[PDB]
Amino acid sequence: MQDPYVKEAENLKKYFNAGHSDVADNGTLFLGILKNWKEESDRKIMQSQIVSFYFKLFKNFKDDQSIQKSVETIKEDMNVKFFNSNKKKRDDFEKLTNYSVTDLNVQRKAIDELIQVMAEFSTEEQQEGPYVKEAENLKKYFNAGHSDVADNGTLFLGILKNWKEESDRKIMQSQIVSFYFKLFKNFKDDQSIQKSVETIKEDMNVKFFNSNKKKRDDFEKLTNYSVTDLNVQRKAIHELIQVMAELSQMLFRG
Amino acid sequence: MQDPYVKEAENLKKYFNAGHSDVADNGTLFLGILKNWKEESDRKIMQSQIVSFYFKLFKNFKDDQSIQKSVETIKEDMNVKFFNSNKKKRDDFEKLTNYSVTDLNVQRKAIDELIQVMAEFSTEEQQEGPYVKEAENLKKYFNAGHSDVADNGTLFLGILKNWKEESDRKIMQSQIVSFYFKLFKNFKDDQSIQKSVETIKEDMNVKFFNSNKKKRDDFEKLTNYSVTDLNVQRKAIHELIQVMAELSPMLF
Repeated sequence: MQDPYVKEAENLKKYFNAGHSDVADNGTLFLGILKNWKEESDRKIMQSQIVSFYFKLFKNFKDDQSIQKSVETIKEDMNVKFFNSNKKKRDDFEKLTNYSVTDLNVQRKAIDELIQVMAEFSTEEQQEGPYVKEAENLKKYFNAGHSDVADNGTLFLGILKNWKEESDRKIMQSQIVSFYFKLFKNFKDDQSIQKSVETIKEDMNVKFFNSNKKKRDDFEKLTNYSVTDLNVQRKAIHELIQVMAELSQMLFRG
Repeated sequence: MQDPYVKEAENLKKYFNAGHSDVADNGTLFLGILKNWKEESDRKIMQSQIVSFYFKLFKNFKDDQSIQKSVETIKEDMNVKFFNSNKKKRDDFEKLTNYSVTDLNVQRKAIDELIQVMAEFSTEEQQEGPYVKEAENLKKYFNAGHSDVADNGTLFLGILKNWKEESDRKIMQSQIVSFYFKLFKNFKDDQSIQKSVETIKEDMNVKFFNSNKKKRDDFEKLTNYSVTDLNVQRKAIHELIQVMAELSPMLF
């Protein structure tokens, strides 16, 4: 498509001076990584990250009067193109991108479902073996068996059952994986559990990316871009239009 | 002092269009809250937060070529004015603002030192009673009594000792309390420990702010501003100069 979003996206570009030089340097943020992937299931893994990225960015502009309107327009158009007008999807997505990685309850509930989430990645058949031993250690280290964690509603498993198409599952999985990696990163120092973490991490890296390293790299590269870096924001605003496409006297207003 | 940075701060103000209207609305971010406080000890509590805020904000500009230089200039000058050229201080401050609230290890080590941190709080007269029972529950719930938590030195205790002046201790305490409130926020839902948290949370609110509600509100109002909001950033860049002026001074 190409009609409403393009005008607003153009306004954004000038508001942040996204067309300058400083931003036209240091390679691209998203476009490049988007090219290395043609399979649809793949692009969704990357796109899911890029969309959640922009939504985070847009949320910082929601109050700016001069640009707000353009943002709501781009935001909704994106919402339609990406989720294909499926509200139930956009909802589960947002529900995933909004869980707090810090809430002690959420952390424990995540660790609980870890093993079943680990199983659901297998687009077909992908054994038990290793990880399960470590995932079991986690489940007890955090008491993820108690009624505090095993009470009402699930974090991931439920949202995961609502989606059978692969392309779809990838969108949700992309978020669930980036979530776990962010969680594991907080345990990296804890002696009692670190080993198990690396093991779970690595095994998850294999199952989800199908041992493809270039993919796991491009994935991590996306999840590590800082949403706060002024430079990153501008270069993001820059590429917005092209990203919307393949998804089918200084700065700030004079 | 008032000469170098002022030039840079002016650059900032224009780079972000901070003298516009949209930013000159919704009151003020810092200036207002800064006026409500004249005692030095108090202003430090507020300033500690305002400075940590600006440092967080400057960090997002470090790469921007057009404005970076100005930032380093303002950053340094601010470092001088606020800590009064005392490096050991600025270091301990930054060491405090940089601890990760998420690191499972840091959380546990913090929970351990909680009680002692609670003590050294009052300017002098301190007792027990209330919180201590809950803080104890905390220490066990997180196994903060284990031998491995009291490792690699201390998070707060150590830094709290290097400082005896009140004005100073506040700068460090402001951050330590904002840290614990952030940490406690991650426990609000945990049924088994929630209650104890509210108790410790409140009692801490009392001892640090001395039951002064307007103070606690202005503190929380500072800690909660989002560093990411484009509007807030721009408003903060505007008030930069004035703000610089008033600176002189079982689970596991």
